[PDB]
Formats: sequence, C-alpha cells, structure tokens
Amino acid sequence: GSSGSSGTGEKPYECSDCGKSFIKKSQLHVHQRIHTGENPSGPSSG
Ligand SMILES: [Zn+2]
Repeated sequence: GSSGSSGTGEKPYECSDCGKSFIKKSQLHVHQRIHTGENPSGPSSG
C-alpha cells in the first residue's frame, strides 16, 4: 500500500532529463539515448 523506492544517498550520473540516476557512466549513456532524437519534451530542455 504505502511503499516505494527505498535507497539512501542518491546515486551519481543523475539523468538531467527525467531524474534516473546511475553509478556507471555507461549505464547513463545507454539511458540518455531515449532522451535524444525527438523534440525535447518539457520546458526543462535547452
Ligand atoms: Zn532519463
């Protein structure tokens, strides 16, 4: 019912597109991908 992500000390490589963070660069690189190609959704994009 009342529960969710339970992790202390957020992880590095924090995605500057949605929020998803990662420990290794590669992990983020593979992700950021989805955040590239189409129009920049949300005003939080330059
Ligand atoms: Zn992301």
